Amino acid sequence: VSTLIPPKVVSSKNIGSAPNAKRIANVVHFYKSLPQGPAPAIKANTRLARYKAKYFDGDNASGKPLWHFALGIIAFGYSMEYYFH
Amino acid sequence: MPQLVPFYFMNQLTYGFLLMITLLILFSQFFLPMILRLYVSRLFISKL
Repeated sequence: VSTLIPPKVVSSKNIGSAPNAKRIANVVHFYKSLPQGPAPAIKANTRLARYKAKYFDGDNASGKPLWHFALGIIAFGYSMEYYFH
Repeated sequence: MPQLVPFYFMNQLTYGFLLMITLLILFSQFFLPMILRLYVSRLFISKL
């Protein structure tokens, strides 16, 4: 007898599976995606964007800024020692 | 000890408690939520 009409009806496979949710996510995310992100920090300029760039970038974490930062406070109180003495 | 007996106890202490209130607000509204951006961003990346 005469075949039923379901095989030629589709209209809820688009909620029917899980990658639909991911699809509607990644059509927004990827379509308006940039090839590369914006920045790993770069502001501190006054001849100190260089200080941050050399020391406090993702390029390295090394003891050089620590030494520098320590020395600033040492220079304050060391001069003040002779202001107190 | 002169470092425990100035006459400036309340003066110092005023500037001290001011630093605490400043930092509390500073963390709470600014710096803690920028770490929470890392958390939430990771969970969105987890979803994708």
